[PDB]
Amino acid sequence: QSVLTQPPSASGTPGQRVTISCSGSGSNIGSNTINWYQQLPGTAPKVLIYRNNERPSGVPDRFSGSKSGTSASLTISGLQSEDEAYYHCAAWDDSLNGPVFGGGTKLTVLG
Amino acid sequence: KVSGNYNYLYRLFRKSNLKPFERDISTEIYQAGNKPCNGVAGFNCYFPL
Amino acid sequence: VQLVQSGAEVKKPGSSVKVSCKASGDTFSSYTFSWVRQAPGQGLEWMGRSIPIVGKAIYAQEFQGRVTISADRSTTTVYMELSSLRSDDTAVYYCARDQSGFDFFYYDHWGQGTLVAV
Amino acid sequence: KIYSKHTPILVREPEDLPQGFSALEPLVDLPIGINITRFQTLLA
Ligand SMILES: *[C@@H]1O[C@H](CO)[C@@H](O[C@@H]2O[C@H](CO)[C@@H](O)[C@H](O)[C@H]2NC(C)=O)[C@H](O)[C@H]1NC(C)=O
Repeated sequence: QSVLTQPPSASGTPGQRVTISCSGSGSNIGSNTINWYQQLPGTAPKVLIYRNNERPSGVPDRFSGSKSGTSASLTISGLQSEDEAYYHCAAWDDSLNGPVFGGGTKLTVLG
Repeated sequence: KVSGNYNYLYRLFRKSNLKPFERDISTEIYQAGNKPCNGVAGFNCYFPL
Repeated sequence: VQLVQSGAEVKKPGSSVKVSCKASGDTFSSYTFSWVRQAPGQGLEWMGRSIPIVGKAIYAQEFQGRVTISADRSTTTVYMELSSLRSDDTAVYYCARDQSGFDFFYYDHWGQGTLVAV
Repeated sequence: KIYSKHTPILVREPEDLPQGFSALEPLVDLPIGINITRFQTLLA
């Protein structure tokens, strides 16, 4: 139902790199930066990436974000057991003149 | 800022025109209509700030 | 930012909504708590933002004037009430300090949240 | 702006001020900039 579309659940082996996609139009993705939030199951969401390039110090280097035109990709990388979380892509929207968010992807840690 | 700065404030309602170099800290609601009001903002009195 | 929030509430459809978000360990006059709800499987959903000073607020374009967000500086709380109550409303309501720059802009630290089932 | 002067060993004891003449030198200036219309002294 969200304006920004994300995969429902992406899984990967521990150590592997997992890519989460966020697709939309240039009004909110092209015109405004994409950011990625993560919330662990049962916990309040913590900032992962904001403005696509900087991170809040604690985040390890594996988490990176890229924005190309109307698309965005967050390569989580270095999959660990605690990666399992809901991932949301967020951006300002000029048509709605407010924050809009993605559908959310459930990261899964495989055996 | 990216969100669009909203913190800066300006007063649009005042009981008189201040002389040069005046500052006021109280931001009590300024009454516009004839009926006085007390407490919170409402009819005939809006927030000056 | 301890981030105090009210408990989970299930008053049923056609009833009322109560979401108090208490600031703690910080200055509330410069820190607001904008509201975001999560629809199950639909990710984060924006509902509105508040300004503790003056009293200005902004609501979601999808949402009508029925949503009511206010702030109390003396008790350092953010009060959110939604008049509408339908099956789609069922969500967890999270309020976050809005980053920095006098803290009205973009979400950083969400609180525990309030699961409302309708 | 505060100007001050002090006359010592005044021998006008009973009630009244002397029939003298002196000026008050400038002492202090500060930008307080607030509405003042009333004042009171302070005892100790
Ligand atoms: C500074 O304070 C004084 C005292 O409160 C104000 O004097 C008032 O002046 C108005 C004239 O418009 C009178 O109607 C009021 O009766 C006065 N007050 C009192 C208590 O008698 C003065 O206006 C204040 N300065 C400013 C710029 O507002």
